Formats: sequence, structure tokens, C-alpha cells
Amino acid sequence: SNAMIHGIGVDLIEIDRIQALYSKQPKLVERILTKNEQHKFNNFTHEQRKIEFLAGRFATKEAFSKALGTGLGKHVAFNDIDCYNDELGKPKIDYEGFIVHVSISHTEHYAMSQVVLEKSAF
Amino acid sequence: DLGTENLYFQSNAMIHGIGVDLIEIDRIQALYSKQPKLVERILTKNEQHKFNNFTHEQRKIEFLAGRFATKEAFSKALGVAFNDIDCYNDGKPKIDYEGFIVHVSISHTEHYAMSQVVLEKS
Amino acid sequence: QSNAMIHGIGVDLIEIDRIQALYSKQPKLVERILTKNEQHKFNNFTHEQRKIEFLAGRFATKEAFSKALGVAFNDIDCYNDLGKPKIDYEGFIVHVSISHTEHYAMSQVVLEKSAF
Repeated sequence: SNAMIHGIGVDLIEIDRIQALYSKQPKLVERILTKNEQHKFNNFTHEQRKIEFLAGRFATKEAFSKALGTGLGKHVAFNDIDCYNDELGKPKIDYEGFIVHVSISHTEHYAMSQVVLEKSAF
Repeated sequence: DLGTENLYFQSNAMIHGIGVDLIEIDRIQALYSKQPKLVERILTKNEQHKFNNFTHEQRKIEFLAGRFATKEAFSKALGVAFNDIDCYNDGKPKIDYEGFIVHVSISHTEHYAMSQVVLEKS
Repeated sequence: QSNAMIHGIGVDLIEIDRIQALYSKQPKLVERILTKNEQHKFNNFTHEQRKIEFLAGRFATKEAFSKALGVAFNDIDCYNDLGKPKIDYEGFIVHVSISHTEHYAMSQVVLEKSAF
């Protein structure tokens, strides 16, 4: 554990899969998003923006899990990873022991997210 | 120290920021075909020279789409006009930006272009 | 050289259909792409769509690694440790991540410089 980066993660998600499931099970939102993220999700005036936000959050959490190492990451509830936005709108995640770097991108049909977990200490 | 909230000043991070961008090539094609002059707002002179010398139209649009994704990913990692961001090739893509070490990678498929950027402070 | 912590990064996005076509047409190319270890996993998949998916992810990983480095594809052994994908290459700490959807596979690689 001499490396300064603990791990990296990336996840690509088809918007139509998220849309399908949200339509088939609206309580999907409560299973992926924190209360804070739900507040945001419910505040979007446009349904397509809601689905994009949800897809981006799902991809981000999957990327975060992959950066941790799936063997550990699968034990972290989505509800416990709060991806919030700073004052410039940049996505952020706080997680003790790391400096978490996140980036999200959207097209009409896909959402993707990248996470790099930098170690906070030597 | 000094009692400032300035994030850059206080930061102990090795990575300054990361950025990813996914672009649908069809959108770039549409944009170019119905507004060719915007290429002057996206590409530097050297990039335009290269853009203009492509013999095949599809490779021309791919180059543009890849540069658009790169400038967006760079912009997101930095936290600067696109036509002042010169992404050149060693054939590795690279961006020189005073004060930083800029790491870039670009990938293309038939329908999508993507780029990722990681910035370290010098 | 440089005082940089990172040597290079790479990303590759690949259309699954293209890999499907490659395997259908020229199944012998797999031995030029996959290491013997990877071929073992590949051969062990009982579901056709999941083995093409595995192949596509490994092709993207080799492409991404190659781009980050700036080595033969079948000499780049990507194995799983907690299930995290890993590649050993002397001089670096190789960070890798792979993602799949129905139609695309992608991989990203960050080559961190080792303070030996």
C-alpha cells in the first residue's frame, strides 16, 4: 500500500435500462439514492432530467464500488454514498480515508461516471 | 493556516481534478454541417490545419468530436476558451497548460467519442 | 522525465458487435488477444454473450494499457485479485477498471509511477 491511488472505477449505463426499471418499479429511486439525492431527483421539473440524474448517480456509485474493489464495494449500500454537488455544480463524494475524485458525463442514451480514490495518508 | 477557506490553498490532494466526456458523433456532424464556422471556436489553428487536411469526411468529424470531448473533459478537470486549448499529438494526445501536468486519453467508435483527463499540479 | 505521480492514462470504448463479428469470423485471433489465463476464463463461460463480453472487456483493457504506457496483447495479463482487475508491469502500479453494457465495453487504465 505504497501507491497514492487506491483504485479507479468507471461505469457506463444505458439510460433506457434505468428508465425501464423506474417505470416498472418507482421505488427504485429509494433503493439507489440517498435522502439528499432524492430531494434533488424530486425537484427536477422535467422527467427526462430525473432519469438522467438517477442514471448518473447509479453509474457513480458503481464506479465508486469498483474503485474500492468490488469485493468490498458490494457491501456499501447505495443509500450510504451521498454524491452531492459543490457550489459550482461539480459532483462530490466524501469518504473517510480518501480524497474522492468524480466525473459524470451524459449523452441522450448513456450516462457514465469515473471515480479515482486517492489515499489521504501515506 | 492563515484562516482562509480557499480550497486550492488548503488542499493536500496529489490530483487537482479529473474529467470525462462522452460525445455522440452524430451531434457533432449535425453541428458542423449546419454551422461550419463553429470549428473556429472549438479548434486551435494547429488543430484546424490538421482538421482541414483530412481527405475523408468521417475521419474529419471523428477528430473534431474527439477534440470537443477532450476540451470538455479538460475543462471539467481544471474546474479558458476551447480554441486556446491545444491538444496536439506526440501519436499520443497531449495538452500543455501552465502550472499543470495534463494526462489525456481519447477513444473513438463509429457512433461515440470519449476523452478523459487527469490533472496534477506542477 | 517529470516529477509527476502518473506516467500516463488510457481509455478505450469498444462496440460489442465488432468483437462478436471478430470471434465469429476469426476465432483463432483470440489466442493473439488473450493470455492463456484469460483463455481459461473465456473458455469456461457457458453463455455465449458473456464470453464475447469478457473478450471485449479484455481487448479494451489491452488497448487502454497500451495507450497509457505509450508489449503484445497476449502478454498483457489482466487478472482479478476482491474482484478488482489488475495487471502487473514492473515500474508501475497499474490501476484498471472495466465496464460493460449490452452494446459496448470500456476500460480505463492509470499507470502510477512506483517509488520502488
